[PDB]
Amino acid sequence: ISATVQTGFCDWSARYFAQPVMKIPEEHDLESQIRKEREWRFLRNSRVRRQAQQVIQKGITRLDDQIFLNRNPGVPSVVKFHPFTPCIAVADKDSICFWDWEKGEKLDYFHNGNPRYTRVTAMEYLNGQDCSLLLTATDDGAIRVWKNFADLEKNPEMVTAWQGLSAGMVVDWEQETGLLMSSGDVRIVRIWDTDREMKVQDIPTGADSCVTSLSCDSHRSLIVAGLGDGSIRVYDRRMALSECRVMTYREHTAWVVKASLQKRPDGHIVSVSVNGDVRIFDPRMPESVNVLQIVKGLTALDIHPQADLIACGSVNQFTAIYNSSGELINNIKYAISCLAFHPHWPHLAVGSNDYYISVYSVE
Amino acid sequence: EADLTDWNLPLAFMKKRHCEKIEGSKSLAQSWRMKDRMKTVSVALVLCLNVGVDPPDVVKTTPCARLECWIDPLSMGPQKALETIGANLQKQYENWQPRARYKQSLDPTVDEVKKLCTSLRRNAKEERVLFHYNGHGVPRPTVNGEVWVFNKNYTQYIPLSIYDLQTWMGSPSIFVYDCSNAGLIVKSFKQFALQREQELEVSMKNCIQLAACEATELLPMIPDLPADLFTSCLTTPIKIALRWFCMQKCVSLVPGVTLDLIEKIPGRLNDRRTPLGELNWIFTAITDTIAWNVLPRDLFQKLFRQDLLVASLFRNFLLAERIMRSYNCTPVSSPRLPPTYMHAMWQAWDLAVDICLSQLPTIIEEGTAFRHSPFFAEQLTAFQVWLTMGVENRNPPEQLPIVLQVLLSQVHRLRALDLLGRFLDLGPWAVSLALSVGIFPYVLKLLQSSARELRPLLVFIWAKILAVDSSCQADLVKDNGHKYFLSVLADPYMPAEHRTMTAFILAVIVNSYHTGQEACLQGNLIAICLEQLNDPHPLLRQWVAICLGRIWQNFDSARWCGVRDSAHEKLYSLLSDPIPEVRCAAVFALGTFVGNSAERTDHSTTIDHNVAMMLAQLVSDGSPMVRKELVVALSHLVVQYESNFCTVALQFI
Amino acid sequence: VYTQIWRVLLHLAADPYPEVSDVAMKVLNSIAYK
Repeated sequence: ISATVQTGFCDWSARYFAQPVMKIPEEHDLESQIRKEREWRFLRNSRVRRQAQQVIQKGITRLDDQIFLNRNPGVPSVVKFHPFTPCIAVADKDSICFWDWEKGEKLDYFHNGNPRYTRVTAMEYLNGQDCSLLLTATDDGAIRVWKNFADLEKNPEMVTAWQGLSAGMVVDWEQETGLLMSSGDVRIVRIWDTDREMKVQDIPTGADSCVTSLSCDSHRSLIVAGLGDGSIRVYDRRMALSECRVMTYREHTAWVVKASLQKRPDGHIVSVSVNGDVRIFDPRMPESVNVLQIVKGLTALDIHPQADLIACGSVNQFTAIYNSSGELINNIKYAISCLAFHPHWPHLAVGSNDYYISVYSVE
Repeated sequence: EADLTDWNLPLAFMKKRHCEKIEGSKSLAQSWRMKDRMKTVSVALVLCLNVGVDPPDVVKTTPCARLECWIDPLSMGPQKALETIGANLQKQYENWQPRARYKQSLDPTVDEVKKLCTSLRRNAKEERVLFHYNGHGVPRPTVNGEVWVFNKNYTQYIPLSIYDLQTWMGSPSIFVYDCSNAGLIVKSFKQFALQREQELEVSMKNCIQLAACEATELLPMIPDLPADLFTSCLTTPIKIALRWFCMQKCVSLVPGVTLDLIEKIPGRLNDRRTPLGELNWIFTAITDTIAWNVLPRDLFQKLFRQDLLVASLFRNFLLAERIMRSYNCTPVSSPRLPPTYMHAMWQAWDLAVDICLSQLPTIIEEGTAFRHSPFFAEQLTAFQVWLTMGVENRNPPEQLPIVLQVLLSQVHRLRALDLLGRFLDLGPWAVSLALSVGIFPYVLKLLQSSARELRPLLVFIWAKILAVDSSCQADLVKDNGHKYFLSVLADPYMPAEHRTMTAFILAVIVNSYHTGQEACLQGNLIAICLEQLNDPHPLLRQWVAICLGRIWQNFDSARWCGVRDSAHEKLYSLLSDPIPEVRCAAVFALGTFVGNSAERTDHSTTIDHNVAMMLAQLVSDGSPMVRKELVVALSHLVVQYESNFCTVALQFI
Repeated sequence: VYTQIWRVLLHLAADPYPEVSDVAMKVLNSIAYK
């Protein structure tokens, strides 16, 4: 009988009545230090958005500057840049290295907790504007969120974690909508609402091959999803689940490395398969507008929404960073399996098969 | 700018359930409960008045002081006066303790005192007995610890040893000495107490002692004051308080207030709406307030909360200290009190007196209706002002015991109950304080009221209290207070905020308490809960479901009632609720429902399998908090079917 | 029915969240030794 455990849930609930009620909450207090620090962060954001916008207006020059060169213990699988704070999380199969590009130091080192077979495929920055979090979706399905990841007085803190689904796993965060769309080898695109902690919509993929990539559009339902067979479906979640699919154009036959969508209202699906040929699609058209072929054997690629730089990779150490029109800018000579631009600054991370991370900059 | 987009963004996974740990707050050691209730069973009035005779030790002045218990002994003749004073003294004491065996002794012998004390001790061996001694007619007590009485013929002052006097009286007793060198008795009492303690190796804290004077001091001879100055203070506080008020210099501020108007004050000591009852009510509040602010918490509950009669004596003792101080007299108590005579609240007492008997010329002569004093109103105003900037844990507000006294009437009950709730809001430390001052038995009496306006205030107050001390669920079942709240939970017009607290209150009363589950089952809780199960408030849905789960915890009778009402079916709707608090609470209730099958009829087994599959459709859930209860819920299912799950577990090996 | 409830407990035993996996493992081991 001693095995009978009782949760503290009912007791934790009762704590609601210990705290005060009648008085104004701490957030509504206009003179509170948290609101001023939150407004100070948003003040820093508006400057960083403006300063980055000024760099865009000056054009994009050739990018060859090396800010730093560090070495990781493990292979860099996925990299993301925090929009405003300079924190460059470079996760590994069995860890999450947190590096920096101003001091040039390792800030933290997690353990994901997943077995040896599994692999950290995707990563996001939740609530990037303030009090940012780090979503860490594992390939098997496990999604988990980490707080206080590069802090001085604080430690790793996993907020919540739940087996999604059940290529690996793909995610597309939607800050404003509050939803989260896991996808991968399954033939379903779930939409996990994080406010209701329930799967709202399960969009059927309608495709045998694995969903290699998945990107959506803010302020609209434009779920783009590349596939391993080559096709790139698009689904609108506003209509019925059977009717969710709108267009199904197929002009490739390989795994889609990165079917990326642009944040402009003029959306352009820049899809690059293992073949390495770019085909810029539109949501309102059935076929590609432009076509390009860059490298024969592509290994990894990156793009930037604000600046249309298609940062390619190469088996022969090359790093071709061309425009969407197809103009030559740089060919950086070093398996470069991870490149990553900033959402605002023209910084570009690079990562070869050797566990070495670079961060370039346009002067 | 691009900042309005930032401010208007949901911060996902940033709420109480995420930041704070899912852990219960540790309940503090609630010591507010009274250890025991004493009962003063009988009273001994030993009167050594010696009416018509003057003690040789003190050469009384020609006017001297004649009044004894507000009775002139020489007016009535010697023998009758002595009987009358004993009768009046009994009546006077009956104001404070009307249900006690009184036994007067009027100029007694030594045997008479022995037989009197031993008889009253026999009646209440384990209970407190009051010994009242008035030695105004006998010589002063000696240094050797002796007290004077008479002989059978009333021709010789016989000495009585304090040791022998405390031999005959038992352990629970209280001693009142009204004589000149009364300090000597208290010193010698502690000596004989220590002497008994030395003999005990090979009854001190129990014995209370009050003394009119210090051993060096002498009693006042002032014709204005009564000779029985100390006893009058203890037994008629208001009477001497007004007479003393009319003797101070502050009377110049109120011309036309003589003693004759004090004699003819209208009202009684019970009716608080009268002028005389007003003063008694005010006096009770001020004295109980001074005591609570000055004395240490332990000694306060010892004297002012244990038993009523002691509390009344010490309340009036504080007034004696003030009056007698003004005549080079220092009262003495056995539990030594720090000097309260110079406390600020005494000034408030003056103002209360001033306002109360400024109307007396118009009440007596003009016949004007006595308007009540603003005192209690202004004190509630003071308590409100403190709450405004009371967030910090500074010194507590002095007026807390006044709020208690205000709750007794109805005139200011609404305002006091409101402020008291606002006070409880400050934090759990304050609710602990309110329990130590002794608010519980008065809030419980209001549950007998039917005034529906009171219902929202009591629901609030009771939620805060029961959040701290959950043991009070026992008391609420005895007094049938759970019916008062059941009514509130079946009132659509009651706001959903107060209905949420009411569902919580019920979920606490029911918590792990078979007596309360059997009582609420008969009160038809499950049916009432289902009536509110589809409310537009996610907090209510959560607690109503937890409350539902607790009531059928190891109680099959409430489960059958749930089966008849078909609750498990109505609960499946909550399994798809957006709010994960409700989802978790829903999983809790369905688990406890399964857990108490106790090998019932086949019906139960088919229901348990239906409840399993309905829960088995909450696996793909985002919150692990909900998924945790899902395990605990399936624990209840495994325990019931341990023989069946062993078959499945052994299969896949 | 018991087959269904045991399959559920397998998912909670392999939970991403540590606290849920731990408590589920205890409850799953408390079956084995009976």
